[PDB]
Amino acid sequence: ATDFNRGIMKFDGADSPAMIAISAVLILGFIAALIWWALHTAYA
Amino acid sequence: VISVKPILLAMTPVFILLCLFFGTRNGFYDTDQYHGNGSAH
Amino acid sequence: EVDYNVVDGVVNLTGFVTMVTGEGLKYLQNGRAQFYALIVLLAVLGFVIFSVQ
Amino acid sequence: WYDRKSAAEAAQKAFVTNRVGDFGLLLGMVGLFWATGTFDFAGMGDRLTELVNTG
Amino acid sequence: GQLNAGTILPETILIVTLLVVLLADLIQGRQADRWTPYFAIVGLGGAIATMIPLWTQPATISFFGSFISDHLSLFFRGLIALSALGTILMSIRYVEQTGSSLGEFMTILLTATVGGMFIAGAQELVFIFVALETLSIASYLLTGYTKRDSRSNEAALKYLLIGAASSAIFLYGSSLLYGLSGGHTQLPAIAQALSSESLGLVVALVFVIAGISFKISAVPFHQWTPDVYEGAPTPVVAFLSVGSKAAGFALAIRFLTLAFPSVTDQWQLIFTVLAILSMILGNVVALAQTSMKRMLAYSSIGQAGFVMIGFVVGTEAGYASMLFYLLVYLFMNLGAFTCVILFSLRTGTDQISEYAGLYQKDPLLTLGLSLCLLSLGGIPPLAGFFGKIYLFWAGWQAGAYGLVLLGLLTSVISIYYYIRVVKMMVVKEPQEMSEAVRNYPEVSWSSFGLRPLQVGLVMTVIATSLAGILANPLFNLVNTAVWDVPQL
Amino acid sequence: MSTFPWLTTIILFPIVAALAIPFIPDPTGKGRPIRWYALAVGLIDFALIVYAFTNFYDLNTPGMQLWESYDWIPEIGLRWSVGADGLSMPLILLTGFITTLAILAAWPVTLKPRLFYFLMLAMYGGQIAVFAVQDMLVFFLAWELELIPVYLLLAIWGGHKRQYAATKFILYTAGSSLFILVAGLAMAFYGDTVSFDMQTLAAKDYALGFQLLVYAGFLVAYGVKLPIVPLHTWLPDAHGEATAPVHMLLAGILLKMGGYALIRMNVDMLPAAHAKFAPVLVILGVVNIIYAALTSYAQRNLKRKIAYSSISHIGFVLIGIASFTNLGMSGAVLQMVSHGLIGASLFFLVGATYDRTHTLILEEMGGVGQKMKKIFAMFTACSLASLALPGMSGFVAELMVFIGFATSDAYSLPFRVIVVFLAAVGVILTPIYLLSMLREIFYGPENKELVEHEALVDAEPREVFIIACLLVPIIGIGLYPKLLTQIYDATTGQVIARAREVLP
Ligand SMILES: CCCCCCCCCCCCCCCC(=O)OC[C@H](CO[C@@H]1O[C@H](CS(=O)(=O)O)[C@@H](O)[C@H](O)[C@H]1O)OC(=O)CCCCCCCCCCCCCCC
Ligand SMILES: CC1=C(/C=C/C(C)=C/C=C/C(C)=C/C=C/C=C(C)/C=C/C=C(C)/C=C/C2=C(C)CCCC2(C)C)C(C)(C)CCC1
Ligand SMILES: CC1=C(/C=C/C(C)=C/C=C/C(C)=C/C=C\C=C(C)\C=C\C=C(C)\C=C\C2=C(C)CCCC2(C)C)C(C)(C)CCC1
Ligand SMILES: CCCCCCCCCCCCO[C@@H]1O[C@H](CO)[C@@H](O[C@H]2O[C@H](CO)[C@@H](O)[C@H](O)[C@H]2O)[C@H](O)[C@H]1O
Repeated sequence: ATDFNRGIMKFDGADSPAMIAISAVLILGFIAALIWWALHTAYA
Repeated sequence: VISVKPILLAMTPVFILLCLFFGTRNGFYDTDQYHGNGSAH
Repeated sequence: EVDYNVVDGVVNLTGFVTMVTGEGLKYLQNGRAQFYALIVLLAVLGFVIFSVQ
Repeated sequence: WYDRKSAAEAAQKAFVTNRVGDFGLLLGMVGLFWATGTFDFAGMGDRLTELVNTG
Repeated sequence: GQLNAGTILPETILIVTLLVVLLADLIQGRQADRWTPYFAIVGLGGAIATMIPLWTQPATISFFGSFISDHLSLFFRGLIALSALGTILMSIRYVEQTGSSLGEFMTILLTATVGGMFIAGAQELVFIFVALETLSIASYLLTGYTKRDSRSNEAALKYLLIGAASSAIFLYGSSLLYGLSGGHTQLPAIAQALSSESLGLVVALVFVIAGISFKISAVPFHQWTPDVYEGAPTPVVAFLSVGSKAAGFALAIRFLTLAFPSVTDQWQLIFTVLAILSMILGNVVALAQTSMKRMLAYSSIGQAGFVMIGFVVGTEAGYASMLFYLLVYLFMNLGAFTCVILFSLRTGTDQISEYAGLYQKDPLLTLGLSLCLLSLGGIPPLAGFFGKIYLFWAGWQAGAYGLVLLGLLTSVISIYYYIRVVKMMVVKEPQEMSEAVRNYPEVSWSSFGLRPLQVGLVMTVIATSLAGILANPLFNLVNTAVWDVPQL
Repeated sequence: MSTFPWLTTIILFPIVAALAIPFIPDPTGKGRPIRWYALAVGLIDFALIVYAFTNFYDLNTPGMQLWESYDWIPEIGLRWSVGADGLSMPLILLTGFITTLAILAAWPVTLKPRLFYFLMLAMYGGQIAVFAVQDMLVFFLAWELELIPVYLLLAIWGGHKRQYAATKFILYTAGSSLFILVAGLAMAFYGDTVSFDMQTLAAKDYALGFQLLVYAGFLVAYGVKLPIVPLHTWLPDAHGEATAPVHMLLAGILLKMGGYALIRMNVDMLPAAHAKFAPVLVILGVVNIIYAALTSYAQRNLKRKIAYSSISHIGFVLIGIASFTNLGMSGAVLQMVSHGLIGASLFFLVGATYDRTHTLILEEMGGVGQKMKKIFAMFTACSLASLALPGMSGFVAELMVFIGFATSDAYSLPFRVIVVFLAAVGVILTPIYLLSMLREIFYGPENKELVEHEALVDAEPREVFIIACLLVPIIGIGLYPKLLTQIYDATTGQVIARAREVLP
């Protein structure tokens, strides 16, 4: 986590558990939304 | 449409002979400039 | 951060909760022979009870 | 002149900023082969008219 | 019936070999230890060589309803004799190095071998008991043979406790089978005299299953195995993990298919529970063992669960998968214990951490223990991959999906603690090697018994690597030993 | 020859030759006769591969060619059934080519050279065994054949977090080949035959519900091997801590099995479940592309950045599999060959610049391109090949995947719109990371804190030869794609016509 916070990717509070949790639910919820949408919108 | 087989059959002995030649053409790892053993640690 | 924490947390947690059940399942074998024969006789009783309904 | 830093950032910015348009050139190219199906300027000039005048 | 004493000629040759080894060490003493290991090897080879004319015979029930000389008992007799042959090839330098006598050791070991080989075909309840306690008492005496060690004395005491309790439970089951069938002691007569499940037949079944699963080391009866394999001499625990377990499985196939072909769903549910929880607790507690002998004990419990997968299916291919896995498990486990012997003879240690950096010192030992432990893990070109392939092929055939899935999952778990030992021997740096490998002796196969050690190691490694791809004669040899099992 | 056992020789000759590795005399200890023997065995096996291809492989036959079927164990249906299809022969040729180049690129190793070249030849015979065999149990055997070789190539050579990487790799890949064996046993015990041959298992008629379960098991087993982003985290550890030849044949070939077998036993075997799961595969390929491009951008390590780029470039393979057109499948096979070449060139160059600069962090290694000019030139060329640049083989496969997916009338119109919109933001995202790392690693003024400690020597002629041998088929296929497509356009034309019989 500290090895990712160096140089260009350097943001305060990026490896915090609250930010990791909200980014996790955002990313993986868009994954699950895209998968459910593909199973529903696309036919075959 | 041209075939891949004469191209491949004409390029593979060149590939084999140039592999056997360019094995003998190294000049960094066999010298003292390289401080290692091939492993990346 | 999501990739290194959450998905690798599921992977390392799968590898971790299979390590603490055997660092905590080895205490079932505790060095006492009379406890071992007690486990043998409890097994006899439990297998008779479960083999008849 | 890769020894300069401003030339480096300018070259990367030029490739990525042209690629922001190549995204979209590729999108319209793929979508015009999807709609028309010619990959030809005069082909999707008038087959687009045959399409859009119909339903 | 009619007495057929030509059947017992393997065990007769081995009893005569026992008597010659004992009389030679009484006549000549410790200087009889220079040739009597090779005589015991020739006697075991003669027993296996006399099993070859018996393989081309009918079923020929030998004594007055007391012995079956079919291909299943011949396979198991050859398996127990090969286990003792590898054990004698391992215990020449190890027993002499402890200051103990080798001839008395070899006679107790050959008594355990004739007990197992008499278990392998046995119809009388009393012959089952007498052969089972010949094997049991010889195993208790072999367990605490190094009696100056506190761990061997403790292992022998807590092995005799658990074994005597399991023997008396087995005997209560055998007495209940004698009473329930009227007055019969032969297993087909018991099968004919009772043919329906009842309270009392289930009791005798579970009592006998406890006495058998003591030898199998199934999971509620496994608890003697880590202490015994940590405490006893290492060739003794090699024999206990191969030949004693093969004798227990011979007893299970001989008993549950002959004496109980009526409660087959009940003991199949029992052995399903035994297999499931044996695979689980055998493959996840070996992750935390830091000694090689204790890790091999828990791995042996896991392998017993893998064999019970094929035992619990109840088809011809399931019994064949069990037989083939016991056959290849002989090779891989005798090779692993041969490497444990050869490392403890040169370093005097047993911890897995002390194996670190062995690649440049002893390359043959790392090749041997790597090939045998990866064959135990299920790595493709070796024998245990094909054994597990047959064990899961027969087990997906008769719908046992959960057992095959659990066996594959616990084999994946098994890969970790085998590859930890392979990582210690092969992966670890020269600057990260251990204190036992820094002070490693010169590799010399000429002291007293290190050349039989190297011969047994080379033979078991060539077997456990080459005989996975050459398994079709082994498949043919195994699948004719299954036609002598009732109901197939 | 045509009666000679060709693919059996191709598989078994590197293994049999690797068994003669400890008997090679080597007094100096550095392992030069061993590397020359391994290079000779690799070149001889590649010559036999191309001889069997140019003589006994017919480009207009959709069925199996170079067919051998020997009887291994008749009790369980175990047969040594090998064969060369259109899905197999470009990957067999690519395996021979990349493994010979990786053996040649493996030349700086002096740690344990006998064991190293034994494992590389035991992977050479065993990689082709995955693409070649037509038996499902031998497929599981050859699939698990790379458990211990890649473990020991990971754990002895390369990386500081190499032991955790090798441990996670071997446990993860073993737990997925679990599902390989489960699905093969399930679909071979279906009906009243126990034929384990892959053609006969494709010829069966499985009901839906069984097909969905076997597809779920195969999908777990291949979404581990092919990097699918929920199941991909073995790869950045196992590829960011590997030496350059091991990484070359580790993401040039081993990612392509599992992606070869996504066609062989998920599309060609279970089409009724492929028609149900293909929107999920399309979305997972899109998420592969975008997710792994973003994690390539955020990586400050070099090897993990290129590993994540290798995850990103197989999303187009997934989209081309789950698109039901001939051009989509053809672009998927073209991507699994082109990314093999392009990626192996990138991993070799990353290993070369790490052997020179002794660091992987982009915050170090400043103006490195002033001192290694040939590594800068080759790295820029192969990075441009990764950006789907036309005239090189990375663009043609991606364009064919885009066109073959968007013209696939099996899907709805907003689905195709949203997917080809989202699959095209990787067209932006790949120059972002792959030129920021070029700008940060080679461009700018010279990092004098680095050049004081390390000798920044330029490329050997052998390294320039390896990158030129990788870049000749890349440019030669990107300029004329029918050099490669003509190898597999028949068989894929057999596959899609077999898979379009389920769609409404
Ligand atoms: C998708 C299904 C595919 C698989 C199905 C079957 C599962 C197989 C289970 C096998 C695991 C049991 C072996 C014991 C593990 C162990 O000991 O720990 C070993 C190390 C920890 O020790 C580490 O080990 C290193 C070395 S070592 O031996 O101590 O050498 C050491 O350096 C390090 O410090 C130490 O922490 O942990 C691991 O790396 C285990 C990784 C194995 C992962 C199993 C599959 C996980 C699937 C997750 C899917 C995620 C998707 C969800 C996303 C939203
Ligand atoms: C999260 C992430 C992802 C997702 C993604 C998505 C969400 C993306 C989107 C993106 C976006 C959505 C894209 C967009 C694009 C757009 C473009 C890029 C722009 C353009 C503009 C132009 C260029 C201009 C125009 C102009 C105007 C302004 C005015 C008038 C004139 C003109 C027209 C010229 C996933 C899940 C996979 C996973 C990982 C993470
Ligand atoms: C093996 C194999 C096979 C085959 C291939 C072949 C067929 C190839 C072709 C080829 C062609 C027939 C060729 C054409 C053309 C060529 C080009 C034209 C080249 C170019 C080169 C350049 C000149 C380069 C340069 C340099 C480099 C070296 C590095 C960097 C820098 C620079 C860029 C400067 C296949 C199919 C399976 C695929 C894969 C592989
Ligand atoms: C033929 C049918 C039976 C097949 C049996 C399979 C094993 C084949 C024979 C292997 C035994 C001969 O082994 C031979 O001697 C030793 C083993 O001490 C090793 O010899 C080795 O010595 C040292 C390392 O120890 C090296 O520096 C040397 O280059 C190498 O020759 C080799 O392995 C081989 O040279």
